[PDB]
Amino acid sequence: PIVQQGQMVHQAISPRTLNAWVKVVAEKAFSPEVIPMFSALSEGATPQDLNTMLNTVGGHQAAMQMLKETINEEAAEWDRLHPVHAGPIAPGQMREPRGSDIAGTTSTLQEQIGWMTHNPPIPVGEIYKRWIILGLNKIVRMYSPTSILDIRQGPKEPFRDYVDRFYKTLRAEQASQEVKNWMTETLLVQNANPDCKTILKALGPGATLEEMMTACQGV
Amino acid sequence: PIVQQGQMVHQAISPRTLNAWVKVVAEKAFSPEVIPMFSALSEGATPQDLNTMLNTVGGHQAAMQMLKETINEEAAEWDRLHPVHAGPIAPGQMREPRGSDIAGTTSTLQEQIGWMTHNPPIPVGEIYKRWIILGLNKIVRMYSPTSILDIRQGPKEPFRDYVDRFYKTLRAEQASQEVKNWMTETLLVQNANPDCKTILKALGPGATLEEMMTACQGV
Amino acid sequence: PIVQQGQMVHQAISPRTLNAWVKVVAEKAFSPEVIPMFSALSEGATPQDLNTMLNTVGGHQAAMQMLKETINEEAAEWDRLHPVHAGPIAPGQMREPRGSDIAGTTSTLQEQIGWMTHNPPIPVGEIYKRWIILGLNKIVRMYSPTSILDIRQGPKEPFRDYVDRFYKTLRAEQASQEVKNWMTETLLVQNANPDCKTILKALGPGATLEEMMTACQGV
Amino acid sequence: PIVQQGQMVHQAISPRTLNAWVKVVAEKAFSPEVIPMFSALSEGATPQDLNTMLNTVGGHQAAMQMLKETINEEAAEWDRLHPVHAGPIAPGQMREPRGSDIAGTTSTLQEQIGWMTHNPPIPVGEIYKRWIILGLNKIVRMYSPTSILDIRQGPKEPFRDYVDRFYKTLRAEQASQEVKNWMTETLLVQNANPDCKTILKALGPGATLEEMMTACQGV
Amino acid sequence: PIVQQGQMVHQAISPRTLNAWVKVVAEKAFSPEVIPMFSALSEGATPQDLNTMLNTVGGHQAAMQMLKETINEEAAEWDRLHPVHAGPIAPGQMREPRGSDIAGTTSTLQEQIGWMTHNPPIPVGEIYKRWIILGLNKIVRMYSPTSILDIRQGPKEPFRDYVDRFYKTLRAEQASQEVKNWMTETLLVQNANPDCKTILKALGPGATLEEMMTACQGV
Amino acid sequence: PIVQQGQMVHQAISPRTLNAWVKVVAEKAFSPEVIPMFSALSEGATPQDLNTMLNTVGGHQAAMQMLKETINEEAAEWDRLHPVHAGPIAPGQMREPRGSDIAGTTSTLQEQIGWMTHNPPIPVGEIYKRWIILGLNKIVRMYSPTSILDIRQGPKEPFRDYVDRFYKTLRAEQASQEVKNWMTETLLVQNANPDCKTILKALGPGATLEEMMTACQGV
Ligand SMILES: [Cl-]
Ligand SMILES: [Cl-]
Ligand SMILES: [Cl-]
Ligand SMILES: [Cl-]
Ligand SMILES: [Cl-]
Ligand SMILES: [Cl-]
Ligand SMILES: [Cl-]
Ligand SMILES: [Cl-]
Ligand SMILES: [Cl-]
Ligand SMILES: [Cl-]
Ligand SMILES: [Cl-]
Ligand SMILES: [Cl-]
Ligand SMILES: [Cl-]
Ligand SMILES: [Cl-]
Ligand SMILES: [Cl-]
Ligand SMILES: [Cl-]
Ligand SMILES: [Cl-]
Ligand SMILES: [Cl-]
Ligand SMILES: [Cl-]
Ligand SMILES: [Cl-]
Ligand SMILES: [Cl-]
Ligand SMILES: [Cl-]
Ligand SMILES: [Cl-]
Ligand SMILES: [Cl-]
Ligand SMILES: [Cl-]
Ligand SMILES: [Cl-]
Ligand SMILES: [Cl-]
Ligand SMILES: [Cl-]
Ligand SMILES: [Cl-]
Ligand SMILES: [Cl-]
Ligand SMILES: [Cl-]
Ligand SMILES: [Cl-]
Ligand SMILES: [Cl-]
Ligand SMILES: [Cl-]
Ligand SMILES: [Cl-]
Ligand SMILES: [Cl-]
Repeated sequence: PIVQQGQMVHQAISPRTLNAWVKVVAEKAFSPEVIPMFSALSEGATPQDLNTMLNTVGGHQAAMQMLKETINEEAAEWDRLHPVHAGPIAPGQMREPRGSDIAGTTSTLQEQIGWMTHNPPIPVGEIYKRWIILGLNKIVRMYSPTSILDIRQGPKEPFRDYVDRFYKTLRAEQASQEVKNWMTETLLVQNANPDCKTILKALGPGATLEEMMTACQGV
Repeated sequence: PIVQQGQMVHQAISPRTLNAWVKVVAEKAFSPEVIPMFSALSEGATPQDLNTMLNTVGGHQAAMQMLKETINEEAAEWDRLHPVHAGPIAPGQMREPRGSDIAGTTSTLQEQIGWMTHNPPIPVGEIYKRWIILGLNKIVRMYSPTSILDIRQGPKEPFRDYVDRFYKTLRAEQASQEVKNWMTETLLVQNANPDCKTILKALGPGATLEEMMTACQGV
Repeated sequence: PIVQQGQMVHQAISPRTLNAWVKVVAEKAFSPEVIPMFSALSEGATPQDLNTMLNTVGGHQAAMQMLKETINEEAAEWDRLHPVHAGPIAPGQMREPRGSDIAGTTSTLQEQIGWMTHNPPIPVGEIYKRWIILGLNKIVRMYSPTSILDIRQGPKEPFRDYVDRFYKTLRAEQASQEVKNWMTETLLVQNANPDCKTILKALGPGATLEEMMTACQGV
Repeated sequence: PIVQQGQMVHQAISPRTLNAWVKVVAEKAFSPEVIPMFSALSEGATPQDLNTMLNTVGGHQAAMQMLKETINEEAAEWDRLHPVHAGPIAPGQMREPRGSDIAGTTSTLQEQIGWMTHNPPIPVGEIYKRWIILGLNKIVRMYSPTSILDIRQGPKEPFRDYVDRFYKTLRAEQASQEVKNWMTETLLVQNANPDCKTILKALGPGATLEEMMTACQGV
Repeated sequence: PIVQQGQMVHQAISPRTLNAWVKVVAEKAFSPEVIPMFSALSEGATPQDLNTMLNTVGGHQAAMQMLKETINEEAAEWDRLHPVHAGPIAPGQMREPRGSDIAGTTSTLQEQIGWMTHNPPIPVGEIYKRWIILGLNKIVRMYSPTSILDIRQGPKEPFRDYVDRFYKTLRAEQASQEVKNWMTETLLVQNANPDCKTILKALGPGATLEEMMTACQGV
Repeated sequence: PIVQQGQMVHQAISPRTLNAWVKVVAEKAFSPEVIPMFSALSEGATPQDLNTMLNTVGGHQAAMQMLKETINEEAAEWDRLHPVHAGPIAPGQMREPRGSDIAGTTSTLQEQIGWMTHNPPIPVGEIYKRWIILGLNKIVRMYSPTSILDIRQGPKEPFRDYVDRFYKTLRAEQASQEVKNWMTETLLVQNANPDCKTILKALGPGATLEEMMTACQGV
């Protein structure tokens, strides 16, 4: 990656960053929290470091292939929006990146460093990471085994566990924020057990989650 | 985070900081000592690092949602107290942060660095951490299974263990310091077993905890 | 290795880089993901560091000997393409590297540093790593126990597992990218079980992997 | 903490310093060797780092409360010896610390850094650590289960084990150095078993511990 | 060791370098791969660091004594080839090292640093490491339990395992490279089982190891 | 410790140096290899760091007390050889250290840094470490359970194991180097089993250990 005196300098990906990413992939598969962890382990990463993290994953090659196809889609869109201009690269300049250059497959490390350190900067690492996180979200949604409509509180289930399952599945839903606002507004109280449901209905339409869980505590 | 020559510089969150936070969350849930540990693992953290630490938590999504609602409350209050002034941002200045900018959801990393390194500084990281610690305290209080009024010394319980339970629950109470002074002043001696209670009454109203535990040692 | 102020400086290979490489070799043998991991653990490595990583491998001496022979082939080709010019090395210059100099067996550490830090640079470390990765690919292909033509979906096998095996073996194939495009275009749908095969045929010749796996999900 | 070019600079407490302190507290309770370890893990620590180390301790809240009371005693004494002078803080100066400022509860991190880096320095971190180590010594003495007068050599106990127990308990005694000189001068030879006691009496009043243990070796 | 701005600076040997060397010695005894690992863990090491690594080895004191005798032989030879010149050391110079000075037993750390940082340099660390690696090779050869003449393929043994044993023992042989070329040229095909031996004879005298192992794959 | 631009700077003792020293003390007691490890973990250490390493040792308080007495002996001798001169310390100078100042009990950290960084330097850390290593050698010799005169080869014992035990005990002897030369010259061949003893007698008085162990290999 590249780390900030003021100047930005490049260093290799660390052994325990590699081992941490491999470990979390091997242990957690494609649970939603893997996406921030990835984004955490790839701060300021070049496309070479991102390809390094993706390639060190053994197994799950169906999901990794889907990730390849998503990356290729975003690269093709970048090529459509950024048409290349023919002409020799002048002294004191650098060529404009293509879709495959941001993906790190047709660009050297020195070119990526040059794009990322220029003023103004061309952040190929954050663009590539954006595409990767897009594909990862597609995979997390695709591998989720539950739907938010099926989360229903059991007759003896404590309210805290029901809310845990509900917002876990809701985190795996990854629909828009307004759709999630509606899901929280309707399904959570709607799909509670009769007692807790009655009490939550008695709370009112503008109750917070803290008040809702406090109301059904001893229940 | 940002680390201090004199100049403050930015670096990525470390792999063992991430793994340490994930580990302590997975092992200790929401015991009070998790709050300082968090504050320890996020020294000089940007809002991006704080969101990184919060998002890498799998499970406990009810508590994390309550934390989201608390953060949104504090952000709305910040917006109420700091009304934004319309006008183009002049060369040599930066826009004033909104509530969602301090929360890191509507501000880039460069903007957070700029606010945090300016003279005078706008410490968005410590404000956001303040809100987060507020919500975490709400969660710790909400998930505490015991009340300080129910802590009573057993007939054969050593005094040290009773004081341990008492001040553990008292730490989970998180009422004001004067209320805790009164709780220590009344309940501790009041709820001891008859023998130790008699001896502590014989000590006097101004005895220290060291003297109280010394008095009921062999007892 | 050599790490980037701007100037490139040299430091020793780290203990946990060594232990990480030894560990991944001992645990994963010659699975394809070992090649990027290697390339990850040897960023900016000198030929001395690469020889260090190769020599610390105990066992697998057949594969390591094959790697030696591949390295010698690439070195002989480098000598054929780069004939050495006789003459004394002038003050302010350095000799041009031979095949064995890039392989680190006839060149000192100071010579490798000098080649790698000169302007223009002679990247002996990346050339040697290129040869090493070539031989490693030969070994990975040679030790693969399965062929892509034998990957067939079971009558009760979920489609995701079948695609996992398919693209794992395909990753071990390491034929050209167009040949792999044809393999994906023909064998994947061709070798599915009758039900999923019928549905995929109904999808159309231009369906993505995401659409194909979505179609055979409940199936 | 603050680490030494010449200038003293501040950095956050490290994850493995935190985990090391938490681990040693969880494993060793309040054995005497915990006090140097603490002092080792808090070299150059600010009051914020010391409060961080104390607050991350879960359980043992009786001892931690006693530590709070000791710290408050030392702070009150500091306030008695250092009366505050009223007046506005002049440009180029900083206010003088109170007892609670050294304890880190009423002083910001910037104020602690300013006191610790000024010439002449006001070492609030070493003063606070001094108070903390005082309270920790009180706790170690209070939780010691044995008294030095009860350490007596068994009829078949090797002399080395007896001396081990003796100086362990003596380390837990923490009386003045002259009192410990007398304890070593009298009890050690006095409380040995009859044979070893006779031989040590035959050694003479000025024998070293090496000579004493050599004399009762084969015995 | 000493690590490279440009200037070479000295630092202490790291705890995990020590623990790594102790661990690999305790686990792998004197397998050939211990020699590169050693050379890896002692890059740029002073004679003091090398003596540190050798002295921390508990047990195997026969091999360590043999290593002492080899080091003394090489030191005596260095003294024979480099006779010392009598005379006072002039201001701006340093004495020439003896055999025991390179071995670190009669030279201080400052003298070793001075020799290693001078221009032109006297690399006492690499000379001492050269002697140490010589003795280590003698020990590895002496503790090898097998001879290359006894490696014979079993009637049901896969060819890959036979080549593994063959080149393992060959690595333990450590004869000259031409002798090893002859051993590979004769014994490998000569000592294979009848079927594989017939096929390898049918391959021809100029076949690579890759072709030889490919020929006897299904066999 | 203090680490070398050129200038020597001070930093705190590291958590894994502490944990490494505590671990090796807990696992290996007082085997000879603990002394170099100690000397390895305390390179450039101040007297405060050395006292830190000694004080963190729990248990073995008999040996630690003997170490205290040895340190006090060496300090008293230093005071006898270096009489203190009365007079005020002039501006631009520092007081000369006493025995207890080198031991770190009557000198602050700043005084130790000042002595260690002055030109010419007063290396109080290496003097204190010298005394500590002296006492540690006394303890290692005192706790050795075997004498070199009792090491005798068994009738079926391989020669390598016998030499291992012999030089282990010899390392624990710690007599002068000429006495050890005589012990190797006489006892090793003298105390071998009859067969190996006959063969070694047939070797001659000037045989190396390599030749001696080679002679009794198959025997
Ligand atoms: Cl995996
Ligand atoms: Cl370009
Ligand atoms: Cl662009
Ligand atoms: Cl963009
Ligand atoms: Cl509940
Ligand atoms: Cl569920
Ligand atoms: Cl969790
Ligand atoms: Cl702005
Ligand atoms: Cl503001
Ligand atoms: Cl503010
Ligand atoms: Cl008690
Ligand atoms: Cl309780
Ligand atoms: Cl292996
Ligand atoms: Cl040259
Ligand atoms: Cl060239
Ligand atoms: Cl090239
Ligand atoms: Cl499926
Ligand atoms: Cl398969
Ligand atoms: Cl604890
Ligand atoms: Cl002030
Ligand atoms: Cl003051
Ligand atoms: Cl003071
Ligand atoms: Cl004894
Ligand atoms: Cl006891
Ligand atoms: Cl060992
Ligand atoms: Cl000299
Ligand atoms: Cl020389
Ligand atoms: Cl030389
Ligand atoms: Cl085979
Ligand atoms: Cl074998
Ligand atoms: Cl111990
Ligand atoms: Cl002074
Ligand atoms: Cl002196
Ligand atoms: Cl001296
Ligand atoms: Cl033997
Ligand atoms: Cl023995």
